This record gives sequence, C-alpha cells and structure tokens, in this order.
Amino acid sequence: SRPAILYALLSSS
Amino acid sequence: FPTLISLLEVIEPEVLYSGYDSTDTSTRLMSTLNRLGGRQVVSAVKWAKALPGFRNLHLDDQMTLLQYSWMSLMAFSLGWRSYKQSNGNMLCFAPDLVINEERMQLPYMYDQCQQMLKISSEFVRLQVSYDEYLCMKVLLLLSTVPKDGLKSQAVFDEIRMTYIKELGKAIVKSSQNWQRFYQLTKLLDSMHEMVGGLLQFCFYTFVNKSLSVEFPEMLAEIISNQLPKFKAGSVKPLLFH
Ligand SMILES: C[C@@H]1C[C@H]2[C@@H]3CCC4=CC(=O)C=C[C@]4(C)[C@@]3(F)[C@@H](O)C[C@]2(C)[C@@]1(O)C(=O)CO
Ligand SMILES: C[C@@H]1C[C@H]2[C@@H]3CCC4=CC(=O)C=C[C@]4(C)[C@@]3(F)[C@@H](O)C[C@]2(C)[C@@]1(O)C(=O)CO
Repeated sequence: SRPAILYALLSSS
Repeated sequence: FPTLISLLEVIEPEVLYSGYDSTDTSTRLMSTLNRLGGRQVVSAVKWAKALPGFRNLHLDDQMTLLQYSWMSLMAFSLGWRSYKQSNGNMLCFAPDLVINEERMQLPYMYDQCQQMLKISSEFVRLQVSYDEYLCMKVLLLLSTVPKDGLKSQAVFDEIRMTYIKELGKAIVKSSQNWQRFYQLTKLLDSMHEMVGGLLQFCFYTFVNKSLSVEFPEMLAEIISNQLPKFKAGSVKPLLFH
C-alpha cells in the first residue's frame, strides 16, 4: 500500500 | 512575463514555526522535529503540485520522486536556513527551534546534528545565492529515482535539463556558465551521500518501537512504504560527475 495521504494530495477526486 | 525563475521564487513555501514547548529530553526533541518535518513535507507537496511540468509527470513518478527525495529536500532547506540565519553556526529548523552547540551535547543528537551542519557548511563554502539555491532544490527532487527508471521516462528527462538550464541562468547572473556548475553540481552529487546518513537514522528510529520516538501520520505512511524499497538499495542517485 503506497502512502494514503501522500497519494490523495496528488490525485484528489 | 513571467520568468520561471521568478515563479520559483514565489512558490517556495514559507518557513515553518515548530510550536516547540521550549521548557529538554532528546526523545521529545526528535519527536518534535518529526511533527514539524511532517508539515514541512506536506508543504513541499503543494510546492510540487505547483512546479511547472510536475503535473504532467505520471502520478507514480510524482509519488516516487517525492518519496525518495523528501529527506534530501528537507535537509537541504534546513541547510539553507541554517546558513542564512546563523551563517553556518547553528541548526535552524524553525525560528522557534534552533539547535546551538549546547543542544548537540544532548544524548543521541550529535552524530546527525553534525551531518546536517555539513549541508549548511556547503552553503557557506560555496556562498550560494538564493536563486542558485532554489534551482538545485528543484533538481534534488528529480535526483532520486529507482534503479530501473521511470513510469514516464521521457517526460522527466526533459524537465531535468530544463531546471539545470535554470541553474545555468542562475550563475549567469561571465566564464562561469560552465565553470561554477562544477562547484555546484558537485554539491548535488554529495547530497545523495550526506542524506544517506540522516535517511538511515530516521529509518532506525522508525521501526525501533521501543524508543518512544514519535512520527506523524503523513511521514509514517511514506517511511513505512519507502523502507523496503531502500532496503534493496534499488535507488539510482543521478549525478553529474
Ligand atoms: C544558451 C547557452 C547554452 C547553454 C548550455 C545548454 C546545454 C548544456 C549541456 C550540458 O552538458 C551542460 C550545460 C550546458 C553546456 C548549458 F545548459 C549551460 O552550460 C549554459 C549554456 C552554455 C548557455 O547558457 C551559455 O551561453 C553558457 O555560457
Ligand atoms: C536525523 C534524522 C533526519 C531528521 C530530519 C532532517 C530534515 C528535517 C528538517 C526539518 O526542519 C524538519 C524535520 C526534518 C524532516 C527532520 F529533522 C526530522 O524529521 C527528524 C529526522 C527524521 C531525524 O532527526 C530522525 O531520524 C528523528 O527520528
């Protein structure tokens, strides 16, 4: 599982 | 209208206050650095989103570049600060949380604390200009990649030289535009190596539960993920020399 927060910031939606 | 270098100048995130309760156990202090470091890194993410050309790398290379370069960034920034603010003398993580010689005497700190200063030391040796600084800082993000490169290889490739271009420009402000590049790309080299230390420690402190060292959600997520990837040593430091 690549990191939750870091991801969401880059992707959004 | 406008220069990218000036765009760089504007996006650079504001210095952060640590909120440190400065009345001094060395577990606490490092726990705090971590708390601070989390937001610092959150700030570097917006800063990434608003780098020109970053959005059209591939989400994975975005994650990846950040995840691998993140310490490299924070340590670099910390060098710049510690340069500007005590001209090399002290580590200035936040205006409120400064490490004088005295706080290095603290249990486990010194080791790391000396190799953070080394980074500041290099700003002092080269007398780096703020424009020069920003430029590398960007590069440092694009300097820590897998051994088997990127999920959108081409795109990166151009960008990298783009910002190297910009570093030219920066020293252009004679017979320097290839000459000073040596002194300064030599730094971009020696980073990978000096980060190596801090990066490790950090790792040690992370998995070693029984130290009581506290790391915040953000960073946990990334360290705990970047851990195995760095176990393999499957990470390519792109240099110049
Ligand atoms: C527009 C020109 C072309 C520029 C060069 C473009 C290509 C290049 C490739 C390299 O392997 C390293 C840097 C260089 C060699 C360069 F990016 C800089 O050095 C600055 C440069 C010479 C320039 O800015 C100068 O006139 C320098 O005096
Ligand atoms: C020496 C290592 C590397 C350290 C980091 C070095 C870079 C940095 C600069 C800052 O201004 C904010 C926090 C960070 C991002 C950091 F200072 C803290 O997080 C604590 C840290 C991980 C460390 O002290 C630990 O491993 C503590 O567990």
